[PDB]
Amino acid sequence: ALTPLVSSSAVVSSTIDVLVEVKASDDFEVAVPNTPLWLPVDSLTERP
Amino acid sequence: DEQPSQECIGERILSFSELIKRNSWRYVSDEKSLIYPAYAFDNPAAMYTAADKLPVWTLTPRSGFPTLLTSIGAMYAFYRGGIRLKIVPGVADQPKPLVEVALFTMQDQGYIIKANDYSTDFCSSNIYENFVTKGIAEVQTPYYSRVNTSVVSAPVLYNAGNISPLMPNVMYKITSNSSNILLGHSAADDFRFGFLLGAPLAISATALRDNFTGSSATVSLPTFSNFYLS
Amino acid sequence: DEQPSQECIGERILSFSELIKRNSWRYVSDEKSLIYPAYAFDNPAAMYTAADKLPVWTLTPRSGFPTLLTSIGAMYAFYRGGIRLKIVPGVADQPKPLVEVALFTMQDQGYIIKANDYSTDFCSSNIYENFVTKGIAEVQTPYYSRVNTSVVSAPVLYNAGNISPLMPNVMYKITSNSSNILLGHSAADDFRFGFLLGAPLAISATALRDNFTGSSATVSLPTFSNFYLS
Amino acid sequence: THSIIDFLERPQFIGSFLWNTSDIENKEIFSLKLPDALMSPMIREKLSGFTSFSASTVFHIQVNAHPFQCGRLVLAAVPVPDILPLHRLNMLSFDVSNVITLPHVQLDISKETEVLLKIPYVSPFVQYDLVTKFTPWAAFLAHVYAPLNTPSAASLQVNVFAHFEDIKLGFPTSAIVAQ
Amino acid sequence: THSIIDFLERPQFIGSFLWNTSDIENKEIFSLKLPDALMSPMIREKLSGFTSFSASTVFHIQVNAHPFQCGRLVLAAVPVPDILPLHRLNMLSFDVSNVITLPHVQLDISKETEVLLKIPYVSPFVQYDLVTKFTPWAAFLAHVYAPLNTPSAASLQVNVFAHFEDIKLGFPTSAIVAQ
Amino acid sequence: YVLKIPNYFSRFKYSSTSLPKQVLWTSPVHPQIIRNHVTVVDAPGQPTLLAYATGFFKYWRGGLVYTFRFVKTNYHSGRVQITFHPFVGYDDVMDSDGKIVRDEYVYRVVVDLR
Repeated sequence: ALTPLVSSSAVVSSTIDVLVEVKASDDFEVAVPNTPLWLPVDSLTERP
Repeated sequence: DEQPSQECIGERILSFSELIKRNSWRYVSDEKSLIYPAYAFDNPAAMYTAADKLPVWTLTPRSGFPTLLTSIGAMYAFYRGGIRLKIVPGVADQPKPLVEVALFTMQDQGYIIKANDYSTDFCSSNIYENFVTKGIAEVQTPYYSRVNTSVVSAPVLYNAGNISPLMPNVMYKITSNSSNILLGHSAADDFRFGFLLGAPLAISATALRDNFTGSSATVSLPTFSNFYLS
Repeated sequence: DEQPSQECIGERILSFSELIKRNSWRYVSDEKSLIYPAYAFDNPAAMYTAADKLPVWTLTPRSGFPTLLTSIGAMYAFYRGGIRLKIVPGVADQPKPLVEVALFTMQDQGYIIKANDYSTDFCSSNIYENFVTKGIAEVQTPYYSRVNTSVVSAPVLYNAGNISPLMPNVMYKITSNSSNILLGHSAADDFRFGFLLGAPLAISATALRDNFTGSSATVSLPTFSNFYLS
Repeated sequence: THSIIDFLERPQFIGSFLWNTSDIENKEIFSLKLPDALMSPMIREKLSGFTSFSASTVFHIQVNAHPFQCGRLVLAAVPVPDILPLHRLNMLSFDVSNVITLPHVQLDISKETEVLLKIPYVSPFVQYDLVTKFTPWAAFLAHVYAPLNTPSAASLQVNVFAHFEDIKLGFPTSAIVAQ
Repeated sequence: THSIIDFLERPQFIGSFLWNTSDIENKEIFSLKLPDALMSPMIREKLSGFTSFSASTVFHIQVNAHPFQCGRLVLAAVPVPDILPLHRLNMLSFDVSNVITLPHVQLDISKETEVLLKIPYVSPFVQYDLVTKFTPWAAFLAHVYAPLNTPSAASLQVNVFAHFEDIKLGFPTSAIVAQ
Repeated sequence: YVLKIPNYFSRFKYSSTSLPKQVLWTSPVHPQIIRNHVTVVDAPGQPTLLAYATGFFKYWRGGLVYTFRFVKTNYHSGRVQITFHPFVGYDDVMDSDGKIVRDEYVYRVVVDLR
């Protein structure tokens, strides 16, 4: 931050959410495919 | 710049289409004669726990374990095209070395794994491969679908039998003379996935060796090592 | 004048590049299922003595014995490119004649030999060869490196695991059904060594049969003869 | 006008080293690590704010012998010292011949007052990691080839000067120059 | 490629300064000396090895007021502060009008979120003496023109950013950057 | 196609509280971005799409497109600097007070919220 988020507490919340998304750039590359790090399932649950 | 990929890797990969032509293992059976549901793309149901003296993770496969194929497929809603099938033997039975894979289409039969009972399904597409001479059995499977667009892991139903439109209404009948057999599949040449959704429900794989509850890691996967040594 | 070479030898050799494509033997194992560190290029540590009733020389291999490959490599600092791998069996197991070599990449695993424990490393690059029908297993291995220039016999560290940049972060998982197995390697087509340093630390080979201390020559090498007859 | 490079191209006095009658064949006069040996405050200041860098490296060795003193040095280079298989590193301290095989240059004090050597950046890493400080990419070393041969015992100062060339800097950063 | 200048041209955060309702006409928010205020380690490092330097100087002032707050600042410049006849220096703290006469720019928070000012090097000396440190050649100052006018008392952060331009370096030296 | 699909992976808050140079948010720059399972609470967690995909390989390289959305009205006003610090971890970017360190030395991206 550089400045506090100065606002009129009189009519607006003095705190706000900031959302962050990511995607890959153009130059993005991967390689060496093998056993994956992740493994997919049809459901996940606690054991009895 | 495609320099790094040529200087270090020696290849460069651009679509999962490329990847899913690599054959990965799916499921194991003890049945000499088995009915397998080719276009089943489900994955196991998982169970986690923190409590002492309990195996941390546990996996209930409905139709098999995650292949590259299914692992990828999870991301998409639809599929079309055909698939390949690879088969490995516990036993190279010198005097009965043969394998039959046959096209199985019985209408009433249910679309999940089951041992062969039918003795009366004459005149079907039969491929034969010799376990002794050619170590592995290799097969290709037409999409043979009632529709142009099928669904990833379609919820099968009790008497969806083998005529659900949401898949190709076709299964494998595999009759070997190895007690134990190891199944794997990649996608065929013409195969394609459709309508990307997001990440699928998933958990670390490297994590499946967790045993911090003292109770040792039980859950194993169908790999060659695990199969061939029993 | 290239006359002599044509009149007597029948060939004429100009670079070690030529030589290191010849497959030489490296190491032996008793493990049906083994994890080998492909790009290990170390050689044994040696011990000499003059005292009576002691074997003169003795050799402690960390990752194997000198192949042409490593023997040469010792002269250079760096390497790049891929390698070949040849495998020989104690046992042509008729009913389980198969070999798996698979690409092994587990991040935490350590970059030195160890017997396979993991049962949960699904969907990896797997090659299969049939020991019965094709006597030997033959394989090629991509450089698959994180960098364009790797180091001859990089000092591995306790948890350098399998992600050290100074090598390709890749190993072999070899699952056979021969109790005993003999490993060998040559360099691949694209392989190259770099930055010549001088002679490496070395000792006469013919000398390894020394027994002047009375105590007979113990130290043997992985050759075919030595393997096949046990 | 002036620029960062100009500084790294500046030739620094690195050290004076003793070499005396008693020193014998393959006796090491010095063994200096790249880039460590050049990392003077001057350099560090200007390299500050950058993740890493690579360069070729120039080495002037200076030896002011007088007419009646004969002797002979090697100056050689060796890569990535930190991670070379020990047997190599040893072979060097063992036998001068395993230095003569290297990238080197000989110096004969009777003839020459000086000689140079240039060493390119060579490594798996594309630059010297200035934060991780991961492996100095080479090292110069001066073993005695033929020992200093005065009638009566005496000793001589081997000076070293050096700078970079063909310089390349990494992305800039709030990370700090490795101590 | 990179060069010393590039660093001095880099715009630094110089300070955040409080300005609140109570602050009154001609109340000084800050008074920053050139070059002192910009002499961060980063700069000092790169300026090391040089007798002196001169430059124009860019000043961004940042004030994130919200719609219902009105107020007004001056940002002005003044030369060679250290040696100006006192009465001048005083006249500035005395009366905002003697700042309005200066080289300055006004800022109205309701309209503008920011404003700049550039200041050339101006001095008897041709450069800032980096060893003698003899007279900072100017100083920026921000007096309040029209006080912050919220209904109920409140306060606001005045940020400052700045860098050099039109840079010129002196002969290089073993003398050290004045503390 | 796939890796360029946006993965929402994190949020935070900006407020009246927040102070000059106060770090508000950090992330290491890499593709293995993860979430928490809802059902249970394992350590590994639920991978983002990106992570899941990249997960099929060992090696990666390239740049990443990060996107910030400031859910606000016009009657908010403030500035924020986004900065990237290569070769340094998220503890080391802020001093003991949670104030940013040596911002001077990098790509800086000022954002006026007016």
